[PDB]
Amino acid sequence: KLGDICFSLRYVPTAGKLTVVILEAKNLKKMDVGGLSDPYVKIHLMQNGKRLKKKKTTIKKNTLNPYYNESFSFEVPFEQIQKVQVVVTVLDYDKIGKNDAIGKVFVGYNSTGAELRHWSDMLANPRRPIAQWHTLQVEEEVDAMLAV
Repeated sequence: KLGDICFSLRYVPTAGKLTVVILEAKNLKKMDVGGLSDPYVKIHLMQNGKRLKKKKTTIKKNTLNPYYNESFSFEVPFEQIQKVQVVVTVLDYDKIGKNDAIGKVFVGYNSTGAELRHWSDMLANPRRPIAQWHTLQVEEEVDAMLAV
């Protein structure tokens, strides 16, 4: 049990605007010794194993249940939207040392389960924001699905 993340997706085909709003995470795994976590969220736009664009939220202090409500937009033309992935990672911030990922999920091309459902709902409903919860998964597994 790594925790859960809630985000919205919205796609506008004419403008080729993909919006991701990071809403909140809950039940996060504790990554600090004797503490909770200092979580933040990274969003990557990917295609064919390549990281195209990267965005990140602010960092929340001393919480396993952060609220963000931070919006991010990407330019993805309508002739490409079906071929990209959006990867959402929750990490624990440390002032010194590599920030450890808690877990991650991806939506879009090659996505599965509830992630595929969320993406399909976005595509089927132009201009409509659609919010959904997702269970975080270990990075080893998600990265293997996203690679080369």
